[PDB]
Amino acid sequence: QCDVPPNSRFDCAPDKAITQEQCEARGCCYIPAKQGQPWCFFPPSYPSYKLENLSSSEMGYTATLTRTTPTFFPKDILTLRLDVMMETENRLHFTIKDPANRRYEVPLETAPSPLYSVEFSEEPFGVIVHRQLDGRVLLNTTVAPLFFADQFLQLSTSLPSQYITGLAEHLSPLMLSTSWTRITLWNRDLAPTPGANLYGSHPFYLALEDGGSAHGVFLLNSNAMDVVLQPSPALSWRSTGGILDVYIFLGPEPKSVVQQYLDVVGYPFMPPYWGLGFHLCRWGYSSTAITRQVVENMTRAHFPLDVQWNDLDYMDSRRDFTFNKDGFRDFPAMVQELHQGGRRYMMIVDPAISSSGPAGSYRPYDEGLRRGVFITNETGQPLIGKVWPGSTAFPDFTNPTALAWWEDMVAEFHDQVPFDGMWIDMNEPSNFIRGSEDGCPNNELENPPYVPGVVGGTLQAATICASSHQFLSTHYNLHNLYGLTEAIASHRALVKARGTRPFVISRSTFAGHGRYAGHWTGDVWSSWEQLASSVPEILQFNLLGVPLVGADVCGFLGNTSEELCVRWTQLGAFYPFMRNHNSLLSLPQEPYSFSEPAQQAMRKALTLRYALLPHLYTLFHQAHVAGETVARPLFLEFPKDSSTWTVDHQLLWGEALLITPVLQAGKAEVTGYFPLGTWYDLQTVPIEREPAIHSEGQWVTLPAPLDTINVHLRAGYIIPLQGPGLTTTESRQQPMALAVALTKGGEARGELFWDDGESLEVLERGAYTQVIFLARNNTIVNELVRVTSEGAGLQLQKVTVLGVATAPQQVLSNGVPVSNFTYSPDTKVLDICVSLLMGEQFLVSWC
Ligand SMILES: *[C@@H]1O[C@H](CO)[C@@H](O[C@@H]2O[C@H](CO)[C@@H](O[C@@H]3O[C@H](CO)[C@@H](O)[C@H](O[C@H]4O[C@H](CO)[C@@H](O)[C@H](O)[C@@H]4O)[C@@H]3O)[C@H](O)[C@H]2NC(C)=O)[C@H](O)[C@H]1NC(C)=O
Ligand SMILES: *[C@@H]1O[C@H](CO)[C@@H](O[C@@H]2O[C@H](CO)[C@@H](O[C@@H]3O[C@H](CO)[C@@H](O)[C@H](O)[C@@H]3O)[C@H](O)[C@H]2NC(C)=O)[C@H](O)[C@H]1NC(C)=O
Ligand SMILES: *[C@@H]1O[C@H](CO[C@@H]2O[C@@H](C)[C@@H](O)[C@@H](O)[C@@H]2O)[C@@H](O[C@@H]2O[C@H](CO)[C@@H](O)[C@H](O)[C@H]2NC(C)=O)[C@H](O)[C@H]1NC(C)=O
Ligand SMILES: *[C@@H]1O[C@H](CO[C@@H]2O[C@@H](C)[C@@H](O)[C@@H](O)[C@@H]2O)[C@@H](O[C@@H]2O[C@H](CO)[C@@H](O)[C@H](O)[C@H]2NC(C)=O)[C@H](O)[C@H]1NC(C)=O
Ligand SMILES: *[C@@H]1O[C@H](CO)[C@@H](O[C@@H]2O[C@H](CO)[C@@H](O)[C@H](O)[C@H]2NC(C)=O)[C@H](O)[C@H]1NC(C)=O
Ligand SMILES: CC(=O)N[C@@H](CS)C(=O)O
Ligand SMILES: CC(=O)N[C@@H](CS)C(=O)O
Ligand SMILES: [Cl-]
Ligand SMILES: [Cl-]
Repeated sequence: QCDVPPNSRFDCAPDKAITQEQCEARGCCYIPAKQGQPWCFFPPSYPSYKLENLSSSEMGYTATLTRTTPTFFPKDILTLRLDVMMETENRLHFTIKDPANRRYEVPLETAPSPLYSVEFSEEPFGVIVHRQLDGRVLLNTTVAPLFFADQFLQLSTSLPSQYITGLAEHLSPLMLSTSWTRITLWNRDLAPTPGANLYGSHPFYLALEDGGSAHGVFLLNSNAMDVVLQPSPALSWRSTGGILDVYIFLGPEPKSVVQQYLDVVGYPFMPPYWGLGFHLCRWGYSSTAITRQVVENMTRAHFPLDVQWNDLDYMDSRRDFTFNKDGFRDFPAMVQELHQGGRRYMMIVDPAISSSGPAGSYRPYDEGLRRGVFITNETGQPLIGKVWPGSTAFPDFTNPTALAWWEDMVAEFHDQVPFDGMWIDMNEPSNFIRGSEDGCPNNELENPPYVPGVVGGTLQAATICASSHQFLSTHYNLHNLYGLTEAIASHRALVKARGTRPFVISRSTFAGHGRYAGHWTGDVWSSWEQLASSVPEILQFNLLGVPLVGADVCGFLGNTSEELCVRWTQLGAFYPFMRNHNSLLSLPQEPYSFSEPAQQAMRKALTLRYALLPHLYTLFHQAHVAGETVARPLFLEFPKDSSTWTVDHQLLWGEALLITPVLQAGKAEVTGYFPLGTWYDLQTVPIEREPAIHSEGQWVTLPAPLDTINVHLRAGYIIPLQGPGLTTTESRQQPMALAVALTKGGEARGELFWDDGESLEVLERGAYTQVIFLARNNTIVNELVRVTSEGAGLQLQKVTVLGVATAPQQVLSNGVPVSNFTYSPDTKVLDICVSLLMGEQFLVSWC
C-alpha cells in the first residue's frame, strides 16, 4: 500500500510539520526521503470522493461526488456536483461545485469529433482526458485524492512531459522546474526575485507533448493558491477558496493552445500606434523645466521619443489627481506643448486615496467617501492603510459606484491636464503596513487553515486585510483581481475622457488582463542577471495574452553601467512595450547621458525599432484579431524541433524575425539556436558576418560586438518598414519599404495592417487597409484585401530582396525599368528604388 515510487508521492502533510505517528494516524504513508519530496504521502487507498449517478446530456455530463471519510482540513464539503461541458472541438470545460451553497466564482464574461475524449474513474474519483489522435493521456485527476473543503481545494493530475510553462508572475526560466517546485499565486509588491509570489497571478499552464503537440489548462480561480510540480511528472492545484472551474485547450499546436485560452479570457487590446514608440521616465524629474529638458536633450541628440512620462513628482504631496504649484505649476502647459510637438504624455496613478486631509479639501477622497467607493472594514468604515501620501483608503473596483467615481476623477483631471494614458502602479494593492492602521481581526479569512507559500507567511503581508469588504465579495476572494479590476475601470475611464483607444500600463495583473491593458515587469535591478531574465518573462506574458509587455530598459533599481545600458537598449528595442524608467536614487540613464559610441549604438537600436513599427503594429493587429503572440519563444513557432523547447534567451517577433541578444558583460559574440532554414542578417537591408545563415537546425556562434545586436529574417517572409522620425507622428508620414526574404525556390509572403492609429472600433467599422505581399518567380506583387481612406497615400519607395543568387540585367516596376537598383554579389541583395502605393496593385519583376 505504501510502495509508491519517490517521484509519485503526493504530500499528505501540506499544512504542517508532521511526525510518523500523526502521518499514519491520518491514514498516510511515512517514508523518509534519502536526502521537496514529501515524507508523508497518500497511499492509493486514501479516501477521496466517489462518482455516483453519472448522466449524459447534449452539453456533456453531470454527476454527484461523495466523500465518506473526512480529510484533515476543517469543513469538507461532502457532497459535490460535477458538470462536464464539451464546449467546442478544442475546448473542454468542467466544474466541481457545492450544489447546496453558492460559492465565490470569478467574474468573467462568456472528421467531425472533438480533439479530446473524456472518461471517469469511479472510486477514487478522477477525470481523464485523452488526445484522440494519438491516445496520449493529458489530464488524469485520479492520481491523487480530490480535496474540497471550504478553504482548501486540491486537484492533481499527471503531466504528459517534463515541459510546462505559465503560472505567472514569477522570475523563472520559461520552462518551469518539475523538481518539487511550489509556485505561489498571491499578488504582492516585491522587487522581482526567484521563488517569490510577484505582482500578478495567472493560473494557466501550457504543457508540451512528445512530438510537438501541446495542450493548456486554465483554473478559473482567483484565491491565494500554490501550484505544486513534481518530477513523475505531475501537478497539484491547491487553492484557498472558490470552486474548481477548469478549462482544457487541445491545440494541437502551441500557438493554437494560446489562441484557445484567449478565446476564453479575451484577445489582447489593440494599442494606439504611438504606444509602440519609445517611452522615457524616471522618479526624480522634479519640475516641468527638468521634464522639458529630457525631450530637448533627446531631440538634440537625434533620439526618437514618442512619450514623456512622470512618476510621483508631479503630484501635490504625493496625491492622485493633483499637481504641485512649485515645480509643476505650469503642468497643463507642459503637456499641451508636448502635444504641439507630436508627442504624448503619461503619468503615474496610484489606487489608494489620501484620507487625512481636512474634510472638504480633497475632492477624490471627499467624493469617494460620500458615494461609498472604498473597501470597508468590520464596522463598515473605510479600511485605512499607508502608501505614498500617508494614510489612505482603497477604492473597491468591483463596486459600480466606484467605477463611476473613477471615471469622474479621471475626466476631471484630464480637463486640467490632457494626459494620454494611465500608468497604474501599487495595485496589488500595496500597503506599507500590515493589513490596516487598525490591524486585522481574528477570523478564518485572516488566519486560514492553509496558507500558501507567500512571502511574509501571511495573506496580509504588504497588503490589506483579507476579511475586508468589497461589493462582490471579501478581499480574500478578490485580491488577485484588484489590479485587473482597476485596469478595467481605467480602460473605461480613458475611453470616456478621450474618445480614442486607451493606453493603460499596469503593475498587478490577473488572467485576462491583456484584453484591457499592458504590463511592465516592475522594480527590476540594473543587473546582467535581470536583463537576461527579462527575456523569458516577456515571452511568458505573451503566452498569457499580455503582449504589450516590457521591462524597465537599463533596469530600475541601482545604477546601470554604460555597457549594460547598451545591451539592455538593444534587447529592449524588441520588447513590445519599450520604456526606460529609473529610480529616484539612481544615476541618470537616458540615452543622451552616455558616451558617443554608446549613444550611437542606442540610436541604432531605436532607429531600427522605429523602422519596424508598421510590422510590429501588424503583429499587434494579429494578436487582437486572432489571439496570436507578438514576442514568441522559438518553441511556439517550431514546436516539432525539440531543441527549441528550452530556448528562452532568444525571441521571435511573429513568425519571421529572430533576435539573439548578448546578455552578459564582456561578450563580443553570442551563440544562438537557428531552426532549419535560411536566416538572413537584417543588417543587409539598407536603413536610413555572413549575409545568410544556412541552418540544419543547429546552434551558431555569431559576432556580436558592443555596437551590434543580431537580428535575422526568416526566408519566406516579407516585412513592411517605414522611414525615420523622432516621433510616430512624424514617422507615419514617411515613405515605406519592403524587405523580401526569398526561399531558395524564390517564394515569400507578408502583410501590412494600417489604420489611423488611435480610433475606437476600427475593425467593426472597417476603417482600415490590409495588404498582402507575395514574391514568386522573380516577381513581387501586392494583394488588396481591404483598401480604405486610412491606407491611401502610403508610398512604397524601396524594395530590398534578399537571396537573389544572380545579378539581374533588368528590374521592372509595372512594366517600366526602375529609376535605379543595386545588386551586391557578396550579400546576394537586390535593392530597388520604386514609386508605388501600398493601396494600388503593383508588379515588380527582375531577370
Ligand atoms: C475601521 O476603520 C476605521 C477608520 O475608517 C477605524 O477607525 C479608527 O479607530 C481607532 C480606534 O480604534 C481610532 O484611533 C483613536 O483616535 C483617537 C483620536 O485621534 C485617540 O484618542 C484614540 O486613543 C485611544 O486609544 C489609545 C491606544 O493607543 C489610548 O492610549 C487612548 O487613551 C484612547 O483610548 C485612538 O487612537 C482612529 O482614529 C480611527 N481612525 C479614523 C481615521 O478615524 C476603525 O478602528 C476600524 N475598525 C476596525 C474594527 O478595525
Ligand atoms: C490515471 O491514474 C490512475 C491512478 O494512478 C491510474 O490507475 C491506476 O493504474 C495502475 C497501473 O495500471 C493500477 O495499478 C495496477 O493494478 C493492477 C491490478 O490490481 C496490478 O496488477 C498492478 O500491479 C498495478 O498495481 C491501479 O490500480 C490504478 N488505480 C486506479 C484507482 O484505478 C490510471 O491508469 C491512469 N489512467 C490512464 C488512462 O492512464
Ligand atoms: C443517485 O440517484 C438515486 C436515484 O435518484 C432518483 O432518480 C434520479 C434520476 C432523480 O430523478 C432523483 O430525483 C430520484 O430520486 C438516489 O436514490 C434515491 O434516493 C432518494 C432519497 O434518498 C430515495 O427516496 C429513493 O428511494 C432513491 N432511489 C433509488 C432507486 O435508490 C441516490 O440517492 C443518488 N445518489 C447520490 C449519492 O446522490
Ligand atoms: C548609485 O550611485 C550613487 C552615486 O554614486 C556617486 O556618483 C557617481 C557619479 C560615481 O562617481 C560613484 O562612484 C559615486 O559614488 C550612490 O549614491 C552615493 O552613495 C555613496 C556611498 O553610500 C555616498 O557616499 C554618496 O553620498 C552617494 N551620492 C549620491 C549622489 O547619492 C548610490 O549609493 C548608488 N546606488 C547603489 C545601489 O550602489
Ligand atoms: C540636458 O542636457 C543638459 C546639457 O547637457 C544638462 O545640463 C548640464 O548638466 C551638467 C551635469 O552633468 C551640468 O554640469 C551642466 O552645468 C549643465 N549644462 C547646461 C548647459 O545646463 C541637463 O542636465 C540635461 N537635463 C536632463 C533632464 O537630462
Ligand atoms: C499632430 C500633433 O502635432 N499632435 C497631436 C498628436 S500628439 C495632438 O495634438 O494630440
Ligand atoms: C541564467 C542563464 O541560463 N543564462 C544566463 C547566464 S548562463 C545568460 O543568458 O547570460
Ligand atoms: Cl518523527
Ligand atoms: Cl461570496
